[PDB]
Parts: sequence; structure tokens; C-alpha cells
Amino acid sequence: DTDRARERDRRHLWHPWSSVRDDRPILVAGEGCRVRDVTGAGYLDAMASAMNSSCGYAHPALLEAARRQLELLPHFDLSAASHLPAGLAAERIAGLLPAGLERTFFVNSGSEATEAAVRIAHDHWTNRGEPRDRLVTFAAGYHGTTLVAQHLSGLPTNAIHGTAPFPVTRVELPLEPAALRTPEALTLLADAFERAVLDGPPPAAVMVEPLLNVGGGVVLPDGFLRALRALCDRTGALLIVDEVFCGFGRTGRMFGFQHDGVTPDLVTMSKGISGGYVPFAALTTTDEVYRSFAADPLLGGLRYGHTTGGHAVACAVALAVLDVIEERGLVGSAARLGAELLAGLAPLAEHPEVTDVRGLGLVATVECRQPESAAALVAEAKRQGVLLRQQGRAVMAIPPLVIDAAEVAELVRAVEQAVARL
Amino acid sequence: TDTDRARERDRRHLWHPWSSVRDRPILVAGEGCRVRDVTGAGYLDAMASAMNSSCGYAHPALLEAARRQLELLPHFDLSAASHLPAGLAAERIAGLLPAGLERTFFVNSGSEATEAAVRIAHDHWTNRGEPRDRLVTFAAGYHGTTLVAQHLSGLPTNAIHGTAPFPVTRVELPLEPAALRTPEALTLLADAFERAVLDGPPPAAVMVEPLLNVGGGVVLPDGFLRALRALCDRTGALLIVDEVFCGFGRTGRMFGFQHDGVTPDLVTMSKGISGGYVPFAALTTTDEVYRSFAADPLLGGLRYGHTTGGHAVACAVALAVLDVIEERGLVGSAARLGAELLAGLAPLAEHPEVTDVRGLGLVATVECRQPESAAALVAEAKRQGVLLRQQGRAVMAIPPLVIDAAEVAELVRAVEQAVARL
Ligand SMILES: Cc1ncc(COP(=O)(O)O)c(CN)c1O
Ligand SMILES: Cc1ncc(COP(=O)(O)O)c(CN)c1O
Ligand SMILES: [K+]
Ligand SMILES: [K+]
Ligand SMILES: [K+]
Repeated sequence: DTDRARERDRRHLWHPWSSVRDDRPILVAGEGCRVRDVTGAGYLDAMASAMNSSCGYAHPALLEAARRQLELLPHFDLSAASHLPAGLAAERIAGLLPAGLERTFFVNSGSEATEAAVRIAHDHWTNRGEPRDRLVTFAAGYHGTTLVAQHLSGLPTNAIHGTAPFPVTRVELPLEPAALRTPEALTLLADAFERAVLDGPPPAAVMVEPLLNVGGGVVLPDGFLRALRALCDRTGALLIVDEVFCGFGRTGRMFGFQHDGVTPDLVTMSKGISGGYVPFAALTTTDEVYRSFAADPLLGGLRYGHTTGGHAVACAVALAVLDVIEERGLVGSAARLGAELLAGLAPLAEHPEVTDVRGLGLVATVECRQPESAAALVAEAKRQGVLLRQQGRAVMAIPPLVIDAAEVAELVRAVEQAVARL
Repeated sequence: TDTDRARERDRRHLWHPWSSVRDRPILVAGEGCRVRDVTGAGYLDAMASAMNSSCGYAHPALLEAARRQLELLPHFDLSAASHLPAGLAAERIAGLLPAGLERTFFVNSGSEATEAAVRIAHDHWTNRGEPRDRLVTFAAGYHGTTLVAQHLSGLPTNAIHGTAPFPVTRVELPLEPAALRTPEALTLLADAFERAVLDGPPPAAVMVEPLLNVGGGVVLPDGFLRALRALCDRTGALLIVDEVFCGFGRTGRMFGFQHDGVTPDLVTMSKGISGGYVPFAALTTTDEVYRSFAADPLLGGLRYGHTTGGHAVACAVALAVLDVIEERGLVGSAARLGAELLAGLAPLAEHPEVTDVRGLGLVATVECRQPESAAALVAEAKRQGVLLRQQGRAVMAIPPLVIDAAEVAELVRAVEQAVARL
């Protein structure tokens, strides 16, 4: 059986983001923040399954919501019909966002949310009789895996397989991530984005994460998004914030953008929204953007949509996730336990192979000098009983939001033990 | 007042897919082939929820499979780990496909499957040291809603929001769909695709559906895919068959391409694979294509992947779907009952307003002379208690594969009554 399982994987399964050339762990069961492999070895899962297990494994509220809705109605095509969970989820998600962010479109993944967002930005300007094709982004940003999503990024492995479908101006970090959390760095960042925005005709949108995930758990200086909000007002560009990773408590606020206290024009969301239990993603925008689509000549609406976008089970699970977050105070717990986590790890920056320790809420990153060190850190933490996420030179701790104080201490100890062996 | 509140929150907060900005039934529960709205009215659901409920609503085997896996492990990141459902599903899907199709990549939607398939096609040629950028498609084809997927289509509402990321040669239908089922139509289609393939440097791939869904339930003549197989074999282009709609029994074979009896180089799948119960999609290709990715200079593998691609609950549900399809013989049932459905509808072509009646298995279409007639037909059928899908001029019946002879007769009677009132 173990022979056969390894063999069917080797022969038939194509893994994402992996080389064709140690065996991978086979995970089989989880409970709370712990997960177990096929040999019975147990681990604290400090990568939250796929950076999205906001409520941990086998959460009874999420399980029951899924079961109830699956039995009733898994979905129905929302193009010419509706269902009750889509209405509830659309209302509830709008309710968590600033005034004016009221209109929610559902898709399956963060990449599809990016696809819809970029279409909405371009088409909005067409609808207004003033076409704009250009977007401004971070070079170190990651917005998904489809051609349009990858085109927004300047990360080397995101090189696209065609030619550019529209112009993008990708802003490089003006300092190393370790030095980005100062007032001096805010000035450099704001001015770099001002130059990018004013380089040629006004852009359709500026699209950024509030904390860069795949780009290395990069924490931005206070005021950066506020500076972008001002730039967008001056130029007309839509401010799009990608909350796919930061959304729903990850950083110790309901959304990453709330640390700066800005109101975006469009927000994308996925990951923690459904606890990872059903594929689900969403975007929310303004009534002005929405209503502009009455000018679309071909349909009189947005020419976008997926078969399972707005899946009823996904919507029902998301509502249960939001109930758990609110009932248990997971946003506040993430802030408080997050502070403990970061404080526990911070002294490891004294180690010669550790360049920086940085984070916000329940994302924390140990940046090593080389990827080789990062891989060795991750391997030793695994030996200590803790699963972490490697991202090039960065090692990231991204636990379920239901993590407790004892488990945070265990996480810190494992990372200390790993750094000692570097 | 509950229903009023529901309609109001939808109107205020929900952005529907593929819809005009400027009312809709609210479906609340289903069982087998029947669904009920919020007012209590019941219908035979002859659009299978979202053209994807292969096993109908509240199927106990699928419900149990979802419950069991959700409780164990909803997913884990497949980039550097594995889980047992992904290995099982990869093997099982490959086993249903012809010899040589062995390597399966998982994504959430048909649109993502197209994104991955086009990247694979382009990157495969780069890996070989002979870059090829061009694809050949049907202008009336539909492959999804993201920019790349829309670019493959020539349908007017799929106009993209940027410029072409690669060249596409889109073949127009040489005859109306009603005249496309003959040996003369085969000659015209084969010759048109030959001209497209030989127009300029050899293409990377030829990508087609085996029966055009969104293009109007268009049935292609016997031998068309065999002609494309020879053209791909002549020029080296990859033969990509889009089975997102036709896959898993819909046309009375396990795959739509099996009517012609060809071996594609890559097949995309979604819809019926998970019964609609969890968002799920897949693609399967050859070892020749797979192993070429060792030459990728940035990763040594395919630079693609989604957070929830290979979702364990989705995989476990797909395994249960395949068990139901096989145990119940739904492929052959769809062939036989589908032939009875088409034979029941066929005399309606005598009506002045009906220009064709066409189908294969459990997709059947009544083509009207104008969209207004099609809309009227759908509306009267709904009054008779049957839900059908409008696709421009085309009215489509796409029931769950578990439909029985009595329900087929109900379906035929509703459509007869509808056509009588045109
Ligand atoms: C900020 C951000 N945006 C978009 C995505 C893409 O989401 P998916 O993998 O669900 O397509 C990710 C995935 N890591 C992300 O971190
Ligand atoms: C043949 C075909 N390919 C791809 C897609 C796109 O799939 P999705 O809606 O799941 O993105 C569809 C959707 N109708 C389809 O019919
Ligand atoms: K709001
Ligand atoms: K095979
Ligand atoms: K006629």
C-alpha cells in the first residue's frame, strides 16, 4: 500500500511549482494545528496546510456548514439564477470592508480573482470613454499563476509564456526588505511609486499586497498604502489591494490594508476565507465601478465568470469561518500571539546566516543569507516536529489562527533549535 | 419578508457572472434531478445545476466521500508534499484515458485548465529548443473566462481586455450547425483546419472541443477529430481536446473524443468530474510532454500551480463520482436515453421557428431562428416545470446523467408544449 501510493504519485501526479527531477511527506489526517503523515509521524503545521487553514483542521463548525449545504444544494449557475448562500456571503464580506466597497464577485482562486480584477480595471476605463491599459505593481509582488497574474509580477519564475498583453510598470524595492520598515524607506517607496505612476499616461490601476507574501514576507512601512491612496486620487488610477494572503485575520487585523487604515477601490480575497475547506475566492468593489458596466457594448455587464464561481458550499463554509473568527476573537489573538511569535524569533537575527526576522500578526519570516540555509532550517524544524514554508531565502511561519500560546512557544523552540544547527 | 430580504441583499451586494447590469429564480434545495425554488415551486433541472451535476443532487455516495475526506484532511500544499486522494485521482483519470495519457495536473476550473494547457503547449516547444507560439482553434469555441482562455475564442463576448499575448488562428464554421453533420461538412472542416495549420510556421497546438457547447451544442461530423489527429501528427503540433463539458459520460462515451476514436496529446477536464460538489478540474498529458520540463531553465519543471490545485476533498469526491458512473453504467445510459431524448425532440424541426434539433448523448439542442424565440421557449418550459439553458439561438437540455426514462419523457413534453406556443 505504501509502495503503491508512492508509485502512483511518481507515475501519474504532476506536482505544482516543482522540478521534474528525500521523498515528499504524505499527509493523511489533521486536527486543530497538528497534522500527521502516512507513517503516523505528527507535526505542528506552521504553514496552515496551504497558507489558508485559518480555523485549523477538522473544525466542527466548518464541517457542519459544509455538510448542511452539500446536502441541500452544492451550487446553481448564477448567470440566470441565484442562491441564498451567495447573497449572504456577498453581504457579509461587504460588511467587513470600508463604506462604498459593496459589490462582491465570486471565483475559485486568487489567480482568477486577479484575472477578474485586471479585466474590471481595464474595462472600467473603457466604459468611461477613457481607455487605460497600464498597471503599476511591485516587481516582488505575486498575484497568481495565470498569464495575466504572472505578468503583473517581476519574480524570475513568473516569466510568462507569451508576450505582454498590456504594459506593466513593476517597482523594485528601493532597499533590502530588512531595511524597509523605517520612515526613510517610506519616502523612498512612495517616491518610487509616484515616479512609476507618472511615467507615461495615467495607469488604469495600482495593484499591491499590503505585506508581500511570495516575495519574502516583506513588511511595508506605515503610511505606504496611504501614500498610494493619495496618488490614485490625483491620477484617477484604481487602488487595488490584493488580500489573498493577508485577508481574514492573518496579520492581526481583519485585512492587511487596515494597518495603514486606507479605503481601496477593489479588494481581492481567497485562502483563509473558506479555511481551505472548499476552493473559494472573491473580490469586492464600488457601485460606480459596477454600474459603469452598463456601458459595455457587447453585454451591458462584466464579460467574466466561472462555472463554479459563487459555489454554495464554499459560501456556506466562508460564513462559518467568519462566525468562528468573530466568536473566538481570532483577529485579536493573531495580533497578540503574533507579537509573542515575532519577539521569540527576533534574537535569531544575531546569527551570522540570518539576515532578518520580520512579521505582522501570524506571519513571521526568518530571512537567511542563502536558500541553502533556508532549506536546512526548514529540514531541522521538521525534525523538531514543526512544518514551515520555504520561500527562496525566506522561511515562513504561517500557522492556523486557532494556534494557542503553548503551540507558539513550541514553534519558536523548533526554529531556535534549527538556527543553532546552521 | 425573508424572500424579500434575500432578493434585496442579492440586488445590493452580489455581482452575477456573464450578466447585464440592468427577476432571477432563487434555488434552495435539490434531490436527484429535481430542484426547488424559494417559493416552493419544483422543477426538473435539465441544465444539471451548472452543466456539471453528473450524479444529480444529494447523491449519498458523493456526500459521504466529501464528509469523510473533509474530516481527515481538506488539502495540503502539493509543491513539496503529497496526499493520498491526489495520487488516487491522478491514476484513476489516466486509466480512463487512452494509452500514453498518463500524467495529470490538478486545478480548480476549466479556465485554469486552459491556462495550464496553453503554458504547457508553449513551454514544451521552448523545452525542445524549437519555440512555437501559435494556436489553432474554433472561432466558435469556448475555453473559459481568463484572458488566455478568452483569446482562444472568437465569440464576440470573449473580446479580450488587452492585446494578443500570442498568435491564434481561429477557424470559422464553413456551414451552419444544422448542415455540419455530413461527409461534405467533414471535407470543408478538415480543409479549413488544414489551411489554418499550414498558414505560416507550424503551430504549438490545435485546441478544440469535440462538440461545441457555448457555441450552440454544435455536433461535429464523424471523422473530424481523426483529421485533426493526422494534421497534428504531420506538423508536430499538440492535439489538445477540451473535455471540460463533454467529459465523464455527457455525450454517451466516457469522453467526447471517443466517438471519433482518437488519442489526444493533452485533455482538459472539469464539470462532471466532481459532480459540481467541489470546484475541481484537471488536465492529462503524455510522458514526452512531462519529461521535457527538465529543460526549463528557471525551475526544471512546470512554472504553474494554484493554492488549492489538487484539493483532497475535490479528489475524494471525483473518485466517488467515477465509482457511481461505473457502477450505474451512466455512460451507456446517457447514450441510450440521450438517443431517446433526441428522437423525442426531432419532429419539432418541422415548426417554422425551429431551424435544427441536434445532440449526442445527454446534450440536446433545439435551435430557434432568433434569440427571442429561444428565450420564449425557455420561459414556457419553466412554466411547464423544466429548467433549460439558453445559448443565443440555441436552447439546450443538459440533465444529470442519472435521469430516467420518465424524466426524459417529461423533458420532451415540456419542450413540445413550449414549441407549440412559439
Ligand atoms: C497575494 C496572493 N495573490 C494571489 C495568489 C494566487 O492564488 P491561487 O494560488 O489561489 O491562484 C496567491 C497565492 N500564493 C497570493 O499569495
Ligand atoms: C468546453 C469548456 N471549456 C472550458 C470552460 C471553462 O470552465 P470554468 O467555467 O470552470 O472556468 C467551459 C465552461 N462552460 C467549457 O464549456
Ligand atoms: K462596505
Ligand atoms: K492512459
Ligand atoms: K423548421
